Amino acid sequence: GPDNATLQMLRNPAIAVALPVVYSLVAAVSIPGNLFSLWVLCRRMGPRSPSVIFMINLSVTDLMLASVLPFQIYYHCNRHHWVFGVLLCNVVTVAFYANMYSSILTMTCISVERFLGVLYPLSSKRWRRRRYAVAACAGTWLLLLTALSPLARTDLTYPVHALGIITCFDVLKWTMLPSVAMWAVFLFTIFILLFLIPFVITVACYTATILKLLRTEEAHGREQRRRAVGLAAVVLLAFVTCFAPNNFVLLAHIVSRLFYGKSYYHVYKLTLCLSCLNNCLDPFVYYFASREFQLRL
Amino acid sequence: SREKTYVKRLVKILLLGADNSGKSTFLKQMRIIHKGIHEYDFEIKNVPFKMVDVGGRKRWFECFDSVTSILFLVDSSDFNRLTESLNDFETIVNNRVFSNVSIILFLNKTDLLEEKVQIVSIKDYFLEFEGDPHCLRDVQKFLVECFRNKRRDQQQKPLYHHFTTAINTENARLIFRDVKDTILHDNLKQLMLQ
Amino acid sequence: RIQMRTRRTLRGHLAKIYAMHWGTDSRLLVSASQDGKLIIWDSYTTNKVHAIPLRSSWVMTCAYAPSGNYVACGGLDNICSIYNLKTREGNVRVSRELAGHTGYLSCCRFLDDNQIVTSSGDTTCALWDIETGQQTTTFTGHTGDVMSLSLAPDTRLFVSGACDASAKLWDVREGMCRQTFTGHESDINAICFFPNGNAFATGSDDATCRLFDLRADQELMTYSHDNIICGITSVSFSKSGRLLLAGYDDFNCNVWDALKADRAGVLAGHDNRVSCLGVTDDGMAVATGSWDSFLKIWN
Ligand SMILES: CC(C)=CCC/C(C)=C/CC/C(C)=C/CC/C(C)=C\CSC[C@H](NC(=O)CC[C@H](N)C(=O)O)C(=O)NCC(=O)O
Repeated sequence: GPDNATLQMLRNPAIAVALPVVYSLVAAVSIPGNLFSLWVLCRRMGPRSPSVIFMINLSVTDLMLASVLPFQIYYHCNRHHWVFGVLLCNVVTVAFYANMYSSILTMTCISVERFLGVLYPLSSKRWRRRRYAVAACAGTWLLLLTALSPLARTDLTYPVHALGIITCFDVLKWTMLPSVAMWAVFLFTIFILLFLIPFVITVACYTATILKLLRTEEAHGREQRRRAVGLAAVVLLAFVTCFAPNNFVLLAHIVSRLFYGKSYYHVYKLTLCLSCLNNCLDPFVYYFASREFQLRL
Repeated sequence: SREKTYVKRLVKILLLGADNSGKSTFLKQMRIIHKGIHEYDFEIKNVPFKMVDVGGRKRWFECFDSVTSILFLVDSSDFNRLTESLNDFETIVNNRVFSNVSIILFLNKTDLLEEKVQIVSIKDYFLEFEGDPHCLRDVQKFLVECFRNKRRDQQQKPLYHHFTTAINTENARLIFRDVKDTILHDNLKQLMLQ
Repeated sequence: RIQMRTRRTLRGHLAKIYAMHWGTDSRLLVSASQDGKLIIWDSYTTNKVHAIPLRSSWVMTCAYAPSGNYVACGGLDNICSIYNLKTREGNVRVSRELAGHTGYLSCCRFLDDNQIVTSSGDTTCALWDIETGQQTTTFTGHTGDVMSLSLAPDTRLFVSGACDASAKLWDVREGMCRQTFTGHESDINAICFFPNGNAFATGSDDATCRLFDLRADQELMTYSHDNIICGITSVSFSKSGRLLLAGYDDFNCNVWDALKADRAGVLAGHDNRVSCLGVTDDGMAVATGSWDSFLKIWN
């Protein structure tokens, strides 16, 4: 069965308080806000530009991440015991991770789309075409739902007879894959494609975009270049503070389990609720912050 | 069919300097380096530009909306009809359809200006304080400010100005950069970033 | 009250549409835009039966000949170019290049395969013979630019409207003004004969549509409402004469009962300014064009 360190983690008092509280605050803010964001962003604005259709994907992604949080709140209020079906354990751990990466991949597309619309106003007009925004959204799901595929197929529940519970992704099996080497191949491929490429590309795109607006020397419209630098700087800081702590702690856990047997899962679980603050931040940081949206509000 | 992916890339410029300006030599230099109304297609740095030489008139000239920039040429040296060129400019720059198009000025003939400034007073033609009449920098900033200050209640759109000799190649790079800057400040609104 | 619905949408123009004209076959239409293509469409099937690249992009009017053998257009080029649809080789080509106006061409309409009548920003209108290629009769008397013209159903006379706010009637064979009318507070943008050939409607920047009768010699009716703070861009009757249709700056077309003066309906299928409207010779369908770059067909 599970190791002691796992049995200790599944009785931890900090996880049993922190995730239910933070999730409940995140779900209560981000469900109505992503549902008013869309109403306006989608039915009140129209998908006429590459920027609005990436923001429709983002708010749709977050809303679906926010709507599985009530299963997680219940599973952490009950002490790591899953009461629902085996099928619904598969559906919840997929709707959780497929969406939370979808947000990172979508925010990467809006960063490339602004690095383009600011740095190459004329030259990138070929790449500034709604059809290609739709293609990048479809490609995001297609990349996700292939890389995360195994979680849809295998039973993710686990009977833990020491504590008298059935866990839900909270423990896994070593037969899921043929060898330890195949766990390392699977997990570092999903890490590089779903986090580390999207992260480095997003940070670079904003840094070059902020520096371009600060170094610009025209006299007219300095009052509106600053508005742009403030909006960009807040978006960069919200992306880095939500996703970087969680995914670099995940890398250190995956490495520690594979090659040293040890664990940092409890730290990961605690940073995971910091990564869920995004669903609240997204609507304020992208939609509500801009005059074009504010004018229709 | 595939014409949509060309018309989507296109920039439109309206060229409307007066008949005594360098316009005919400018269009000839542009055409070799790259009846009435004329319409010139060329490409700068792989962006297609369309430049319209309008006939030099009530609101059917509103078909000149979607112009990104208006290019105005003035012969800076001809002080006796500078006031006519400035009134012509005042009827363009204050029209409602041109509220969201940027303005580019070329002050042409500045190789004649640097001679005439040594020969005749500019203040003899105008009411405003002109400084000492024999200095280049003072006639330049005087003429630039006299055209610039002829705008009425200008916001959102920039106005740009440059000095132009007997004709040279770099004019296409100047209007490319002013168009690029006009489209950067438009893009900030489209990106929900303004 | 009539609640018209979009029965077809036509995609192929790239910039704001500026004119369209149905054929006498009541099934094809020509259409024109600021991207400088005519497109000939089949309104039963959405087929682009022809596309014709124009010699100048600034097209402000286009027309279809009474036989369907030819089409025409003009604008800021001060010219009325004619194209032949029925060449033996099969490709469409220029039949004539009618030139001689001082101002931009604001409207043109065929009389048959051999004669065409026209209006200009220079205050004048003119009749042309397409085989000889010059003005056969010039019409003069407006104080400002002529915006639109309409033939009578028999082509014996035409009417035109101008920036002097006064509609005027011209005899095609005499070459002089027959009657002059007044009532608008601002420029007439659009004009249309009534189906009987004894009356015509008008539209203006004054936001009113108005009806005139050639035996009454005065306005018979005005169609208006208090909230219309904007101009009319285009006008025509339905074939029965009982419904009058018009397009307005605020993205919509309105329908009026020509005898009761009620706002009998509204068409609102566009999300940029309406520029043209027109009705089939069988009266079965209506077409509309706008700054969206899409035409819409209505019933
Ligand atoms: C990577 C990415 C970009 C997204 C999402 C995927 C993801 C976060 C996966 C989880 C992280 C890891 C390292 C999971 C699996 C651990 C590995 C490598 C192998 C299985 S460990 C087996 C399991 N122990 C566990 O303790 C379960 C895993 C649990 N998530 C944890 O690490 O405590 C057990 O049952 N032990 C007893 C036995 O079978 O003898």
